[PDB]
Amino acid sequence: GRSVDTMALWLGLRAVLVVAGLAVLLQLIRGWLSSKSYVFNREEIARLAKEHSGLDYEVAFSKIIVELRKKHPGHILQDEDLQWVFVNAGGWMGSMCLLHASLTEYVLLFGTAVDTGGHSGRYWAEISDTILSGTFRQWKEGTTKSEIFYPGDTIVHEVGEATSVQWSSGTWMVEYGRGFIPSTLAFALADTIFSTQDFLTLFYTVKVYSKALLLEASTHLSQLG
Amino acid sequence: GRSVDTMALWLGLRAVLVVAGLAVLLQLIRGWLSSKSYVFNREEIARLAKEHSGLDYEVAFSKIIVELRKKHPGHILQDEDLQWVFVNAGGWMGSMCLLHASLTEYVLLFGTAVDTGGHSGRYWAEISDTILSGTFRQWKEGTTKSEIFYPGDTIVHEVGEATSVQWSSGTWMVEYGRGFIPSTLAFALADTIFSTQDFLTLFYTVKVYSKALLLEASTHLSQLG
Amino acid sequence: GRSVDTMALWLGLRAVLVVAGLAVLLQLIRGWLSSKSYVFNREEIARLAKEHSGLDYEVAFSKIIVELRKKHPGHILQDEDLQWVFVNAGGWMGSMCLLHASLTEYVLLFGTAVDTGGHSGRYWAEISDTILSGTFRQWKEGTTKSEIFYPGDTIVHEVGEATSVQWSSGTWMVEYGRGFIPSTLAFALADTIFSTQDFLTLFYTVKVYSKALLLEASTHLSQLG
Ligand SMILES: CC(=O)[C@H]1CC[C@H]2[C@@H]3CCC4=CC(=O)CC[C@]4(C)[C@H]3CC[C@]12C
Ligand SMILES: CC(=O)[C@H]1CC[C@H]2[C@@H]3CCC4=CC(=O)CC[C@]4(C)[C@H]3CC[C@]12C
Ligand SMILES: CC(=O)[C@H]1CC[C@H]2[C@@H]3CCC4=CC(=O)CC[C@]4(C)[C@H]3CC[C@]12C
Repeated sequence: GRSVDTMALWLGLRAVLVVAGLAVLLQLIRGWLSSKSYVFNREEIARLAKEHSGLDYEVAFSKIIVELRKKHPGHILQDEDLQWVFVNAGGWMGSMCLLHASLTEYVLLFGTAVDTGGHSGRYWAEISDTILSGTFRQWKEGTTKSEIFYPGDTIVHEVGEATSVQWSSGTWMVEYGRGFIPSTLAFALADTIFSTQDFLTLFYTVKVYSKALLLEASTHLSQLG
Repeated sequence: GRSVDTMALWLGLRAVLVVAGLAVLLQLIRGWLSSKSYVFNREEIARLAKEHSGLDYEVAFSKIIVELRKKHPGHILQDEDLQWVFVNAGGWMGSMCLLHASLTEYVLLFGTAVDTGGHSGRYWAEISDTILSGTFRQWKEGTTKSEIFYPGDTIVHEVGEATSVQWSSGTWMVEYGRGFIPSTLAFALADTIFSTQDFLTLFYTVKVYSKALLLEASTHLSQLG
Repeated sequence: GRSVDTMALWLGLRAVLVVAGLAVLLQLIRGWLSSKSYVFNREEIARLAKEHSGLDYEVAFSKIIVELRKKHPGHILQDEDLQWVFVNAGGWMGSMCLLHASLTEYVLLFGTAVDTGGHSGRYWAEISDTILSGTFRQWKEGTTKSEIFYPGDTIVHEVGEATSVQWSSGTWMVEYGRGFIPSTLAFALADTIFSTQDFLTLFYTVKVYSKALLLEASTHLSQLG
């Protein structure tokens, strides 16, 4: 009767429990043992973005791209491959311009011209965002209160951390990611597959990632000869 | 090692790339060669909605429905088949009252009593919305700035265009769509299937579409005899 | 030609129609005949939350938990099993602290530190929320206008009802659910499966539900001996 249904429900919940737990365990295993070849560091990107956060954000964009090319030649996409692509993920909607991407790092410009918010995602990568313009509200797991960050602040989304994120219209920022970057892709594409159905945006997203990987491989080949 | 994983990732990304690209190509093929039998035009609907946008939006609703019935008898649903149905799509939530729908056109009242926003969808159809009340912020692909539209303005979502859309509470509008209307359905229903699980709302949505199609077929039969 | 495509579309829409309708019918059948063993009632929970809604919401949380333990020993989770877990559902993002859960009832603290909103869900359960802090805007199906509720108000989400819900940052409330509780799970988890990909949050959610079920079974066993 009622006790039987309760027991059956508990059995099914324990099934879902062990499945989810082993998925998390495999995420931890794949991420921890993942490669860690690093061309940038988050403090360098943050300091560079904070220096230009008082400028108009598009002027800051240009100055940051020029400086990053100067300091890391062979690791930033050429002008012809720069493109604003919508990002729909975790219930929020923004847009990105990818500058660099490999198995273990990425650098991009990110922001939004609408008010939006949702789930940050949870993955084996450390993400850092330095605000050029607007506001970034972050709400961490396990708390009932959130915090608002302003131009020149850096927000660090730690490995394995989940937060709610919310951005006001006109919020633009410089983002650096470090860790097992492919493990973000399921989060990065899910709203496209299951909500927006925007397959041209998926095309753009995988296209720029593949171009960034090809650039990195080409630079590696040139550095070995 | 790391180069092997990079190459494998690039191969998988190229796979996803060609799949998405051929899906887009098939969307273009199906839409371009789709039928184009047109009973309305977007300028007619826009001018009629703009004329009544200074009225209370529900008075405007009634006056617009009466005028559309007068000008296109046999192509607007009867009072008994008018119903407000929630629409959950692309991360936003509004509601619609379908007035007309065929393979190639639709006319509906649309809006929201909550603040909401998300992805517009991308499909082979030209959508036009004339605001009776509230505000419509549109953020186009490839730009970092958005624009706000007010009562009496018409917003045109062009064929193959993707935007972010955001509406304030109390935003109501008259919508006309033209193109390959079935190709919108995947976008129109996805949040229901994968987010809200609201199967009665799905029932309502397909029910009213089928009634509008039956009306159109009946009028076609009467016009041939 | 065009008539053939119209007829085929109508046939497919009728297929989707009967599938959705029979799913709704099965929802009604399973829910109506579901068990109704009740330990709480919504008026008791609402009056207790309203009494403390003038306090700081975290003080209210503590006072409500203490009183519920005093009045229903053996039916509230111990301090060690209290945990704030994100809830991503219907396009909105909040967080919960589960206090009690069985096949037929649940009690939890719920709210959000970000501005958010979306679909309430539609299921065979009566949900009641009493606001301790913030604002709760509710937009019912079939209307073009919404209503805002304030601290001390109770909002009743009726069985089979669908609404849009919207909460401002800092909104916290005491929630009681009564009916066929498992039938909410598909709504409660869908955004996790198809949007956020946050499997650790899924792990937490099924874990606390299973602990609440085990507590209820243990109390039942002690009451029989
Ligand atoms: C804004 C945000 O949450 C970040 C976190 C991980 C980031 C993704 C990381 C992987 C990736 C690499 C690319 O080359 C395209 C952009 C994407 C898809 C990034 C888009 C923005 C994401 C989703
Ligand atoms: C508001 C909006 O984005 C529009 C764009 C395409 C529109 C859909 C077009 C197809 C359709 C026809 C119907 O008969 C029901 C409503 C729907 C499902 C429309 C709902 C509102 C949509 C989704
Ligand atoms: C806020 C809200 O919509 C409520 C309606 C039904 C509620 C769910 C009911 C079932 C359930 C029981 C649990 O033990 C964990 C929390 C959940 C998953 C509840 C989370 C909050 C929900 C989703």
